[PDB]
Amino acid sequence: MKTQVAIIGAGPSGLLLGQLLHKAGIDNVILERQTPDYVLGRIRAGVLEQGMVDLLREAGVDRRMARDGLVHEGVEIAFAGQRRRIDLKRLSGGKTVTVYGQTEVTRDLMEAREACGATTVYQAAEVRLHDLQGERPYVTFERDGERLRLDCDYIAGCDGFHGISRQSIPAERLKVFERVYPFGWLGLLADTPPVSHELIYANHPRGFALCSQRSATRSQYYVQVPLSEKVEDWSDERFWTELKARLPSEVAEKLVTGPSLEKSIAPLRSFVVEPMQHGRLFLAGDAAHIVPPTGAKGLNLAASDVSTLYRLLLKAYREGRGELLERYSAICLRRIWKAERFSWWMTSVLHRFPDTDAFSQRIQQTELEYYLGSEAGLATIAENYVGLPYEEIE
Amino acid sequence: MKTQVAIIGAGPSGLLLGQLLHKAGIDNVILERQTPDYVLGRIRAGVLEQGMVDLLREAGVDRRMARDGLVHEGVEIAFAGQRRRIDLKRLSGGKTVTVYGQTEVTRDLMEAREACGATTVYQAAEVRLHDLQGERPYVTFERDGERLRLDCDYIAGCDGFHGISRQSIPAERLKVFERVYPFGWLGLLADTPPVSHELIYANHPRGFALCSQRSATRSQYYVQVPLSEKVEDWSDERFWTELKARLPSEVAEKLVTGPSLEKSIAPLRSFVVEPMQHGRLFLAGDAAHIVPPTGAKGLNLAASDVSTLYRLLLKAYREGRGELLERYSAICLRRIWKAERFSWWMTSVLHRFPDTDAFSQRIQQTELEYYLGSEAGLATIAENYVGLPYEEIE
Ligand SMILES: Cc1cc2nc3c(=O)[nH]c(=O)nc-3n(C[C@H](O)[C@H](O)[C@H](O)COP(=O)(O)OP(=O)(O)OC[C@H]3O[C@@H](n4cnc5c(N)ncnc54)[C@H](O)[C@@H]3O)c2cc1C
Ligand SMILES: Cc1cc2nc3c(=O)[nH]c(=O)nc-3n(C[C@H](O)[C@H](O)[C@H](O)COP(=O)(O)OP(=O)(O)OC[C@H]3O[C@@H](n4cnc5c(N)ncnc54)[C@H](O)[C@@H]3O)c2cc1C
Ligand SMILES: NC(=O)C1=CN([C@@H]2O[C@H](COP(=O)(O)OP(=O)(O)OC[C@H]3O[C@@H](n4cnc5c(N)ncnc54)[C@H](OP(=O)(O)O)[C@@H]3O)[C@@H](O)[C@H]2O)C=CC1
Ligand SMILES: NC(=O)C1=CN([C@@H]2O[C@H](COP(=O)(O)OP(=O)(O)OC[C@H]3O[C@@H](n4cnc5c(N)ncnc54)[C@H](OP(=O)(O)O)[C@@H]3O)[C@@H](O)[C@H]2O)C=CC1
Repeated sequence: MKTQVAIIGAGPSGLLLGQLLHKAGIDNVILERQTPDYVLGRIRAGVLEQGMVDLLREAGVDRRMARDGLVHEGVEIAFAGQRRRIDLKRLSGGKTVTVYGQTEVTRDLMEAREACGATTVYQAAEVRLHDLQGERPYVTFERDGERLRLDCDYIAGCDGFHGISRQSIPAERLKVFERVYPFGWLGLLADTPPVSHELIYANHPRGFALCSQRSATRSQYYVQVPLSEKVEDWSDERFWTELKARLPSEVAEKLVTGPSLEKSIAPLRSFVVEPMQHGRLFLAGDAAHIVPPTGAKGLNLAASDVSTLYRLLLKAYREGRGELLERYSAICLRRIWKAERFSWWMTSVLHRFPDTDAFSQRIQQTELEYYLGSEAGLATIAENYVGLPYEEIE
Repeated sequence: MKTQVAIIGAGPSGLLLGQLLHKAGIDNVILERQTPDYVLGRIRAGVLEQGMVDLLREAGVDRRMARDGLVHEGVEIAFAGQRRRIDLKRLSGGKTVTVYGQTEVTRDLMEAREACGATTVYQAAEVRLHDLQGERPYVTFERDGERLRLDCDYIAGCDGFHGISRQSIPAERLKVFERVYPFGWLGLLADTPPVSHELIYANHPRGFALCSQRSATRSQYYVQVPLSEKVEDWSDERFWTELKARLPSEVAEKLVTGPSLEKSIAPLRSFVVEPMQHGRLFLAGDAAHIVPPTGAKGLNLAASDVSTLYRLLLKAYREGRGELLERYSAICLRRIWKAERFSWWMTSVLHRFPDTDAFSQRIQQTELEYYLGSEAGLATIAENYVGLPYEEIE
């Protein structure tokens, strides 16, 4: 097989890059290890930044999101029994966030690709990358029982945190930055209506809790739990009971509990690799970084990497400016680190850390008190929650 | 589940460590991602060092190897039309090498374990490691559809180069050393008798070639090829024809060619991570290092790591000397680097490298000429080929 851009990964990153490239006229092939059903079988809500939403429009895959998505003009933080609203819309000009699951976004993208006939190979096992230093890079993989090879100009590794593209760059050439938090997020999806029309992040002595929603018809809730907790020791009622205890009574009082459609425990962590490229290979999304969910930034960073990479790819092909791709890492990395910072900040002011002393407890309470009570402070959060502006290339 | 030593990997490393531990009386559990058939389905010959052979005896799994293995007292190197024999037996005291496939060794080990009833979980998917810093480490994995947890004292990562145990140590705490050679080994297994009763390593202007044997009834041959070569462009006769061209006519003349039972291209590479442990996790075999096959050292290093780790584990449990495990890495690493050196040396004097000048060509020819023509020289190779002695712990 021969193509211009090889794309490892049919997740939101791969699909989005692939579609954008498709419409620009740049030939591309996506290699996915799993099956269409498997990929689409992973459930996950999503809070999308305006940038992410604009990028999907441009990709021509915004039809359904426009009909089913929920545009939130604000977000809430609760602590010390009170609820404080951060007017995202006003405090940032007019940017907003749109609630539309990742599963749905992925689904929407697979339909757009399946339709236009762009190339996608599923069940592409044992993917391996070659000649990243030369100018004739290629990929090998086994499908339906035979050995295949795919030649290209550049490979975009969008295979996520456990992918192989990052694992294909000489370790020495990369610097890894990471933090593993001492807790995870126990989540419960339900078809019960949301306790609020905007998300609610709650700080509480017993621990962090989150009131969100995957769609208009399903609620998404989270409570922080030690890393050694087993999801099977958390029956629905035990969850619902802990959730209420971490919320202001006014909220826990009007909350509609129900049987959990899905439950699980997701560990929190920060991960950043520098640089995010090697020769003809460029990393995007989870393949290059991980951010704790507290900032609602995983899918969104993935989108900005894609945007930057797409846009630089145009320049390169559509203008023979193949050098501008050297600036890929430095550009994304600047937005990635700012995203890591805001998510690290959100995590620190919202969660209960172990062995924390009286002073730390007071500083945390004061962080929330000052930021939520100041216009400058409320603005730092707003502009970050909606997502910082994408940096122009040239 | 609860056990003393958790073992990730049911390959030669895992199985060997597991059996040895079993006989010592230390409780152990092996978690394997694949199925028994799959593991056993990977075919691979093997040249075992005396140390490896002694370790299998001690493990009580030497019955079949003793009946089917071939003990070679010497090995040959060909170059410039001549054949030079390195009397391994004499030049090293009495140590020898035994030819018995890895597949067979693995098979022999699975039967010994299956029989004694020791614990082994196959199809243990999504393995993940936890609490490596504390003293109550544990492992999580999904089987038959449910989520399981395994507690232990120490985890031994024997999951190979693509395993997850190495990928579970904070990247920053590890230093990686590696070299990727500009060529691979195209191999052809046949049921035709071997052209020689001892292996034949051949240096030749056209490139390296190897005459070996998996068993008494099957031949194993290899020719070096550029990394971009596709196995499908190498029909049996094209292989046989190239093989003969790299051998002294006296050998190629009495060679019995036949249809290839198995063919493939294996890339060569050197890989070493320092240290080879993190808290309660210890790496063994391919999970910590890779050596080019030219030295016949992959399986053998794996065995010496296992020996060292087993022996230190005894001390720890059987004597409360749990500190001696801190010396695991430094001990193995000293033998690993010497093995990397000998394999790197063998590779350099036997293969054709690209863009090599007249001087390099002459030095290589002279390396072979001097070492094979000197008793001191023949000894450096002999003592290394059979395998250097295992370093005592205390
Ligand atoms: C509780 C929680 C909530 C989250 N909520 C949000 C949210 O509200 N908003 C937000 O912005 N982010 C959110 N995220 C993050 C988001 O889920 C990820 O950042 C996103 O999935 C990354 O997409 P990706 O395409 O980069 O990788 P993935 O979605 O992981 O996709 C990678 C794809 O490539 C495949 N692949 C892997 N290995 C290979 C291989 N060897 N060969 C070929 N293909 C391979 C994979 O199987 C997969 O299909 C959340 C995370 C958590 C833990
Ligand atoms: C051409 C060639 C010839 C060779 N010939 C020889 C020779 O003659 N002599 C010699 O000494 N060496 C030889 N070797 C090397 C030898 O094959 C390896 O070094 C050996 O297989 C390593 O064994 P291991 O148990 O460490 O790993 P492996 O055999 O790779 O086993 C690891 C096991 O763990 C499993 N695992 C992986 N991931 C997970 C996970 N996530 N969870 C659970 N389990 C997991 C794997 O599926 C596998 O079963 C050769 C190599 C090459 C390329
Ligand atoms: N995902 C991850 O965690 C990591 C990915 N990588 C990257 O992946 C590649 C790893 O290199 P590598 O695994 O060697 O390449 P491959 O995975 O492609 O090698 C597989 C080929 O090696 C053969 N082989 C391996 N062992 C033996 C043996 N004992 N006897 C005979 N044949 C054997 C295979 O046989 P068969 O098919 O029979 O098994 C097969 O022909 C590199 O690209 C590296 O940069 C590196 C580290 C980690
Ligand atoms: N092999 C390798 O290459 C590597 C291994 N590692 C190591 O592996 C672990 C990696 O950490 P991590 O992957 O997070 O742990 P896990 O692989 O165990 O995390 C899986 C859990 O995270 C959930 N999850 C992930 N994304 C989402 C999402 N968007 N929405 C809802 N739930 C989600 C999973 O859901 P579901 O089941 O639905 O997917 C599931 O509950 C660490 O031990 C690390 O040190 C690190 C790097 C590489």
